[PDB]
Amino acid sequence: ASIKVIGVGGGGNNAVNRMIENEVQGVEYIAVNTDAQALNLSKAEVKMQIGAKLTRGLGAGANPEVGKKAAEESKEQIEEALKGADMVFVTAGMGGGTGTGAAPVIAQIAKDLGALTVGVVTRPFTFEGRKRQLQAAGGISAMKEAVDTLIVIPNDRILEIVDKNTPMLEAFREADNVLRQGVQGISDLIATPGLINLDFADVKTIMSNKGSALMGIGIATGENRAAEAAKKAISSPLLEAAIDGAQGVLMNITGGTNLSLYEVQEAADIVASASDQDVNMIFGSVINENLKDEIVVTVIATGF
Amino acid sequence: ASIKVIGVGGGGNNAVNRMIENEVQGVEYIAVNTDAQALNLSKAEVKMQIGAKLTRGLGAGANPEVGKKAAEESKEQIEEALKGADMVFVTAGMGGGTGTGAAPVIAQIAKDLGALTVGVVTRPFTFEGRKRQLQAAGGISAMKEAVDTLIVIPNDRILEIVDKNTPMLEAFREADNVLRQGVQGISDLIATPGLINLDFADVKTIMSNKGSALMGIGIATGENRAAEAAKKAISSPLLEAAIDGAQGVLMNITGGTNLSLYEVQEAADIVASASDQDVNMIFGSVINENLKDEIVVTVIATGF
Repeated sequence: ASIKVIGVGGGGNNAVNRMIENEVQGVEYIAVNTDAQALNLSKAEVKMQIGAKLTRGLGAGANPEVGKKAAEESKEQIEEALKGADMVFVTAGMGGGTGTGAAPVIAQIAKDLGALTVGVVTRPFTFEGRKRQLQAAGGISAMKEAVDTLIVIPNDRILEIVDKNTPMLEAFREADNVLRQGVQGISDLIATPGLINLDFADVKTIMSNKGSALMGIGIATGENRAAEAAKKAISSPLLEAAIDGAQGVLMNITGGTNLSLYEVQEAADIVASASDQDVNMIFGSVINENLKDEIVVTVIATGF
Repeated sequence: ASIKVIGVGGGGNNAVNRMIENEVQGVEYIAVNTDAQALNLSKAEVKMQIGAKLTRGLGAGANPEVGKKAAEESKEQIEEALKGADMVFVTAGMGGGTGTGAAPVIAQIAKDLGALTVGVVTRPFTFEGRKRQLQAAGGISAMKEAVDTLIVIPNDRILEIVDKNTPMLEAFREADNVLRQGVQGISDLIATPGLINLDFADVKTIMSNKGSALMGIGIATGENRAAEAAKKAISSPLLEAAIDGAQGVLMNITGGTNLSLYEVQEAADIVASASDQDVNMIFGSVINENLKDEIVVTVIATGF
């Protein structure tokens, strides 16, 4: 499949950088921004400055209507960058001017090109202030109408996972990495050979015109790791609701070379038992040799 | 010498990235910003978020007084990052909130630590608008009082050099690269073995408490290249004034392996003839093997 990951605005650009840094296979990267400096820091080969006439490379401020207009200014160039894609991941931090306003435009473009369009976006941390929070909710509504499936990750839940003395800059970097795992959790199953892959059509049945979706991540080491990562994924603080409310579930279990098929099934089993009995569930597994005795379960719940 | 290059705000962060990309030797990189996304895109090992309480990682807006206050919030951490430096290059695009306001604070910190403090900053392009232009001039005055030498590069002059159809995003990337060449033109002579190096004390005599400075860059290929690069450097559109107004001049001539000592002298000679008869002039040369038949002359004129 031709898969494109388009990172919109600061947060989205960082997610794309995290993916490049982690050598995610089988995807093309596009970095999009109204801020030319941010964009020139991007490791992506395709760097798309949007709303050059409107913003002059200076960014959108915090106004999402400016981000929207900048994307509208650059419709034709966004179209050209996305032509040929079978699947487009639109990734963004919601709350600011560019992500919140430009991401929904770009998602709708991807859709109008016939791509399976998956949004993977964050709600901002509470410490970013109340206006960012409200703007984000508006962007999330707008995104919902423009994508096939929209994964929303609340950044405040990251803080319930990480060390309480995690500095602000590292908290932001953790959110980039969650966005990365939301994209890569799906993509790797279609596009990276591992232990169990999925056909694009399986993923599509789960994501196509489904609306709201959630993500849980579970990490565990050593004995009982498969059961524990699974139980941790399905109870992840990242989950805004329980996965039994979902029409579809996708599970990715990623491990090192000691990951076994019976471990994958036992994770799958736990996830299936947690899901609706009439869920459509699919799952796969890939190997990352940097992992030793710890595995990672990522669960995407679609169609709430 | 312990040399630190501290890039402040978007433009400054990009300059530091350009240096890292070009494997500049013998310097430590610090990336500084109020915008946590930009900063997390930086390739520098030391990433310093300033004004975390004041700005929440959201940036300074376009208000330089916010950049100033953010730096003031983080004085202690800026001090800790700069301790031990013999020379500090503070690099920034002037015009916006963070560079314009934070850079002068950081320069004065470097000075109060005993560093030879060289500012290398740009005036913004006219297309960035009139307010950015005015703010920039204010920042440049503020910087002048805080550094030993302040190199100012007008971005609009880049446009007189590059192709008229150069896209906006690439114009910005060209300004980053000019800032890079202003830093690296000095640093390489002290810190990278080549054909003729300078002692730190020579450079210091030229830069210390000198105030305003200018830069010219000349590039030429093949026959007569040394004479031509030199004549092009001394007549560079980047120069806001003629170099004969300077108390000091530094020349760096960089070439591939066919660069000769007699070529270096003949460049030096041209630059000396263009300078005041009572200039203090110093010069050096280094080799970059990616250069074939083209050489690069960079001239820094100090003490106007």
